[PDB]
Amino acid sequence: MKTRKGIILAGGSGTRLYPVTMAVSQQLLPIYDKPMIYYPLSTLMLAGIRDILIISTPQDTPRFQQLLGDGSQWGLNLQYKVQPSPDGTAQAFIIGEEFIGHDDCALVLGDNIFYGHDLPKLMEAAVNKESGATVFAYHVNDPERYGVVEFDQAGTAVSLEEKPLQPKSNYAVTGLYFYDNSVVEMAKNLKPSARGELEITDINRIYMEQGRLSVAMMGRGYAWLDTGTHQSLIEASNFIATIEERQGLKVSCPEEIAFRKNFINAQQVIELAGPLSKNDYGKYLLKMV
Amino acid sequence: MKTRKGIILAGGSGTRLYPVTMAVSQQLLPIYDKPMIYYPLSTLMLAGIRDILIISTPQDTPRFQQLLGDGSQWGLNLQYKVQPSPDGTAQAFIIGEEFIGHDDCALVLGDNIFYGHDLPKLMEAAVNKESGATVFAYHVNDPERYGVVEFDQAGTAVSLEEKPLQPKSNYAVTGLYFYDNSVVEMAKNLKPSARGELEITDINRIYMEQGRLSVAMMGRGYAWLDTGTHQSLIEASNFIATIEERQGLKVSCPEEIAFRKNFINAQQVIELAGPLSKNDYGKYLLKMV
Amino acid sequence: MKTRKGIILAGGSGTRLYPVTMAVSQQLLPIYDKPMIYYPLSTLMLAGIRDILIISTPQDTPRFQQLLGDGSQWGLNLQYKVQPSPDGTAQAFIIGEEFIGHDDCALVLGDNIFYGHDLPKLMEAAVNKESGATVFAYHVNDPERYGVVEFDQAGTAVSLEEKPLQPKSNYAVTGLYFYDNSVVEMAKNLKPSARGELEITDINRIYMEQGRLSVAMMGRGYAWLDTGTHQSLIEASNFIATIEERQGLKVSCPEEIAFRKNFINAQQVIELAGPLSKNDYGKYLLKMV
Amino acid sequence: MKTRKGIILAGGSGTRLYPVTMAVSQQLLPIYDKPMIYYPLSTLMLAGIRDILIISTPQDTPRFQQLLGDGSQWGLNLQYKVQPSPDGTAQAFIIGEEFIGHDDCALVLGDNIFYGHDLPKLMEAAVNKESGATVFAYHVNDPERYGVVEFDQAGTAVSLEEKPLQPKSNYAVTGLYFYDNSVVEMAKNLKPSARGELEITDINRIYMEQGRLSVAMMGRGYAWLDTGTHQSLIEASNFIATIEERQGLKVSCPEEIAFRKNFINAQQVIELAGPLSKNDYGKYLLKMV
Ligand SMILES: Cc1cn([C@H]2C[C@H](O)[C@@H](COP(=O)(O)OP(=O)(O)OP(=O)(O)O)O2)c(=O)[nH]c1=O
Ligand SMILES: Cc1cn([C@H]2C[C@H](O)[C@@H](COP(=O)(O)OP(=O)(O)OP(=O)(O)O)O2)c(=O)[nH]c1=O
Ligand SMILES: Cc1cn([C@H]2C[C@H](O)[C@@H](COP(=O)(O)OP(=O)(O)OP(=O)(O)O)O2)c(=O)[nH]c1=O
Ligand SMILES: Cc1cn([C@H]2C[C@H](O)[C@@H](COP(=O)(O)OP(=O)(O)OP(=O)(O)O)O2)c(=O)[nH]c1=O
Ligand SMILES: Cc1cn([C@H]2C[C@H](O)[C@@H](COP(=O)(O)OP(=O)(O)OP(=O)(O)O)O2)c(=O)[nH]c1=O
Ligand SMILES: Cc1cn([C@H]2C[C@H](O)[C@@H](COP(=O)(O)OP(=O)(O)OP(=O)(O)O)O2)c(=O)[nH]c1=O
Ligand SMILES: Cc1cn([C@H]2C[C@H](O)[C@@H](COP(=O)(O)OP(=O)(O)OP(=O)(O)O)O2)c(=O)[nH]c1=O
Ligand SMILES: Cc1cn([C@H]2C[C@H](O)[C@@H](COP(=O)(O)OP(=O)(O)OP(=O)(O)O)O2)c(=O)[nH]c1=O
Repeated sequence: MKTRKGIILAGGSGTRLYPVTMAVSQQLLPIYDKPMIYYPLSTLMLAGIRDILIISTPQDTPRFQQLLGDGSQWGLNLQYKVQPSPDGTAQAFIIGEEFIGHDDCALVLGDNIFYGHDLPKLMEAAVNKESGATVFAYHVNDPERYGVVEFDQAGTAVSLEEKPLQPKSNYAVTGLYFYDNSVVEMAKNLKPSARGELEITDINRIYMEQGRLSVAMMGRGYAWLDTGTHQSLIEASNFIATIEERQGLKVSCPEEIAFRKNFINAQQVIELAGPLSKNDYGKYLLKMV
Repeated sequence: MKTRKGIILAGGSGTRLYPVTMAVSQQLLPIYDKPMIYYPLSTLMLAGIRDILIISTPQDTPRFQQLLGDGSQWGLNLQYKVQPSPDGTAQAFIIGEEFIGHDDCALVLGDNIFYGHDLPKLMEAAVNKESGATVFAYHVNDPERYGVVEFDQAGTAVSLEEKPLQPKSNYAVTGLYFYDNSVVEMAKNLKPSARGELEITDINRIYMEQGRLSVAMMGRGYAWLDTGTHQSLIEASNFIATIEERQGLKVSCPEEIAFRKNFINAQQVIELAGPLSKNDYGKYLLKMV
Repeated sequence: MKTRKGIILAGGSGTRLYPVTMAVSQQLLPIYDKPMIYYPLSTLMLAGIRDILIISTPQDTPRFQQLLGDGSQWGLNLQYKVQPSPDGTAQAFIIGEEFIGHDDCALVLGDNIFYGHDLPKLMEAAVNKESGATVFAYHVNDPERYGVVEFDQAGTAVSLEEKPLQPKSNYAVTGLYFYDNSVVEMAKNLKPSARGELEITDINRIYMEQGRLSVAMMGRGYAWLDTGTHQSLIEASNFIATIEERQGLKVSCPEEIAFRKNFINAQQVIELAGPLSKNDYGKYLLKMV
Repeated sequence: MKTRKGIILAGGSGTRLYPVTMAVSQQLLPIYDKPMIYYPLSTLMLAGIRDILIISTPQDTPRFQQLLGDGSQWGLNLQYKVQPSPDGTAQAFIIGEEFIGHDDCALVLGDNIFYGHDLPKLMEAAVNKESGATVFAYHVNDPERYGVVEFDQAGTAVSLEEKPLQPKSNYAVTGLYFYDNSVVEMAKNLKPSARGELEITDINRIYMEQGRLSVAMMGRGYAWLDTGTHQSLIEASNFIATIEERQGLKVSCPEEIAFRKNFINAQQVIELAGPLSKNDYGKYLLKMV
């Protein structure tokens, strides 16, 4: 079963970014030339995933709904569900249980930006996996802040620890995950962690203890950025800016990926571009077709 | 009469930043570690202006309201009014006619960021002017995009042109203006320009024609940035970031300015800083007191 | 024959960066934490090319020499030759005629920075080509500034134009080229272009006309930057900085690449890293081993 | 006696920037669009100082000499003297003793960038002081790395400590200093510090113990940047870039300051611009006149 459903966890508190995130959701913040949520959404789209459930806070869910709509304009089927309280990323599978049904589902954090040659290829391997789960390991400078994966001599993943005091490696689990349908039952039975939250890491550990976790390496050639701090938020923006300025191509443009993957055709693009042709984004879409 | 009233024009369509401004108000977009509106707000605070009316769109006006409230926490008196449609910047004085009354009133654009040694001294001079109006002239690289002020050989402001195809100089009129009570009567009788908008420049031309306009020069030693383009918004953030990182001091932090100007006491600061201590912002205010 | 020889063209007038290039060679300018030449040098190292000739101006050639020496510390064999005057990039093969001999030879511009997942795999394919030549096509925002490659409806490279007034496409030819021995004979018989310079593009057109040119596409997933302008040089540095900061890994560090490719052992690394431990650079290599 | 002599200490080791500073002096590195040394030189020029002694290493002194010449082109009188070994900034007065004679002299570190409205004014006060010394205090985030100044209740400087473990404040002494002629005798008798170097800080302490030190406050409105680390070097570049891009005015352009201060007239500017008009710097100079 190809993973055809996905979830974007665009809620949270964003205390690290106050007061910036006091009146503006972290996932609505701009990462250079477009709202942050366009990045994780693009990643799902590039995986061939069109049916997406967007989860956010009670106050912000309607805003992402106003920004994205039902997604038909990009040939997508977007749905929205509120997460009452930020009680853990794993809760996404409890909230989106109905949305998932008996199918497989991907989950990507709303503030995660993925960029790199052959990124679609790497995900497709996970999209096609008949069962189990697929997570990605990425070398970072401060692994303690993330879910760290320990590898043995042969280079095989053996354990996972959420924000360990002493990381057993510098490889963090990224915020993009692909699960089979058994994820829902795991989430429903998960107990609050040591930090009072239902962590996705605990789900990844269950898949691993059952020998069903594939820890796909995401090399240094790829870019995996986070936007939880003032510093990182601006670093990611400069990053994307350098790339787009040089290439004359936008990174993660929903309209462009929709067109290139045939979710919509040229006429639709032209119709969308027209009313926006007055600005650069519109001109970008027109040049594309 | 010392100017004690100010108006922050925080609306507009903001079509140039599309799509970042599709889900979040431009004046709420972050400039490194704080909402864009904190900057022009700080400018008025530094000018001694505490009674401030915030005008935004019908959709966003309530958002600024939820973010800032009546402003009493910073020893300010904030009021809010909606601008049905972006009919023009000069329309701010018609909308705020009741708020202004018979008093003098300053106007600052919600996306204007001012910074430089003696800035307070600069505004102070314009704030104490008995009558007339005061605008500032800043040397910019792209004059065509703003109100341009031409000078005669003696170096005296002789004319003002809104977005001239052939700028008569590289000095633009910034978005910080100090007017006397007569400004209300002018805006009320203003006729829409060729572009169907009530131009603030027209107001300024009227003051000039009446020999009541002081065009204060704002030297290159000062920094004046607006966020018209994605590229400019990110440079604005890098600018503020380098400064703050280096000095270990924040730029345009309302809580700090309210405190250093004795608008509020150390106890009020500690209370407002409590929820914001998850990051440097709140810890900063704590150390400040 | 596996391409084992490479030439790094590190000269030129560099008049566009004036005055930064008035006292220091452009290829010695820093890109965040290391000299610009370390990047193209790393590209050749990653392509398996260890015998490298560095061509620069009569003034700078000796400077690269003092910086890198014979390159044996990185398990390389570096040679140096002077380019009297910047008569053209294709002149590299006349100057390096003795160095090349009867072998194949790669050419990379001293100011070219390549980065991306599978980059080594990309070059590997061109390095193992029996005969012919291999260049790469990259989508850029300003094609007019480089050799442009046009494609027919079937998507096949049909022509090459040096700095066309009317680019036939947005794909530029990067400064990394893989040629067979016949390149020497071509450059020797090349006549200066309209701008009085021996164009590398002419060489490439000759390979195309002989049906021996492979135009490999270099996707948007890859990053290709040159330092033609002050603005580009700084974006290049921010790009590398964000990446290194995030991964806790360095981009194009010769010592590291020489080590991971077994060009040198851990003992050689420790020795070269000793003097460089006053900053992250040397400490990095230490932790690496 | 108006301070009419100055010294630029453009030597040092720059170990923190290896290998960037292995073949390129730190003061030759680019700070966006021009070599680092243009900044401290500009500061001296803005102080009305034309007779300047440039001190550097034995290998780099001739390079600054090749970049600047005798300075007659900018209406200056530049001299050069080598500092055999980086034995301390205070040694600058031993090396330049002959250059100083019986006159007053300013000293600015070669990697110090000063920017801010009314910066010339602040220096002129020090330039006119009949005797004693003038140093500047600046609020920084990491004072331990600099010479820290302690102030009492009234806000009067009382002590100075070079790189104290526990700074008595967050105010660092900048790298710009103005001394009367007694500085030479102090330097000749200075004993190596606790770190085996003749520190300028010890000279500042002697002036203070004699009640002849003026610690001029340099507020947050000013920008004082250092370029000793990879991070700071790029932060300063982005800073200057944002300013120049917005204003269309260059920060610290020797040719421009020379013209504006009448060291040279328009004809000279035109003659200098002509041969450089092909690049942006030349066009900048032409637009200026
Ligand atoms: C936990 C948790 C996170 N998030 C999503 C939001 C984020 O994009 C992503 C990770 O952000 P996180 O930074 O780990 O949580 P946060 O957004 O509240 O930031 P802070 O720690 O400063 O308070 O996960 C939720 O939507 N719901 C949750 O219950
Ligand atoms: C290995 C290695 C690669 N590179 C750069 C070259 C390429 O542009 C980019 C990616 O090439 P690759 O390394 O092969 O891509 P990767 O994602 O597989 O990296 P890894 O599995 O080792 O984490 O990394 C270096 O600069 N230094 C190195 O030591
Ligand atoms: C016109 C107009 C502008 N603005 C404020 C919004 C901005 O902060 C400030 C800047 O002037 P403008 O730049 O013209 O504001 P804008 O958003 O209309 O420009 P654009 O759509 O091209 O991006 O003026 C209003 O609030 N109301 C108005 O009627
Ligand atoms: C004039 C002039 C100033 N400066 C920098 C030095 C100071 O840090 C900063 C401000 O000092 P001043 O220039 O004298 O202050 P200003 O902003 O009033 O100058 P102006 O009226 O010409 O706009 O400008 C230059 O770099 N080049 C110049 O040609
Ligand atoms: C032409 C020519 C270029 N170059 C190398 C230098 C650069 O790294 C690379 C880039 O191509 P160019 O950009 O044309 O090099 P350039 O320095 O002549 O360009 P400009 O003066 O406008 O800044 O080519 C030479 O070494 N020798 C040459 O004869
Ligand atoms: C195509 C396409 C890719 N991507 C980003 C996603 C990946 O991180 C990165 C590279 O994945 P891929 O695009 O599939 O690798 P590529 O460089 O070969 O693509 P192309 O041949 O079209 O140049 O590009 C977009 O954001 N938008 C797009 O329209
Ligand atoms: C000490 C000392 C510094 N310097 C000048 C060079 C610098 O611009 C300035 C301060 O730089 P410093 O950073 O304090 O010394 P440095 O340039 O050797 O850098 P590092 O500590 O990483 O080795 O003083 C000298 O020229 N001679 C000296 O004897
Ligand atoms: C004080 C104070 C100033 N400012 C900004 C406003 C001005 O653009 C800039 C400089 O105004 P001024 O503060 O008066 O300039 P200054 O160099 O004298 O600062 P100080 O003596 O306090 O160190 O600082 C703030 O943002 N917050 C503050 O709390």
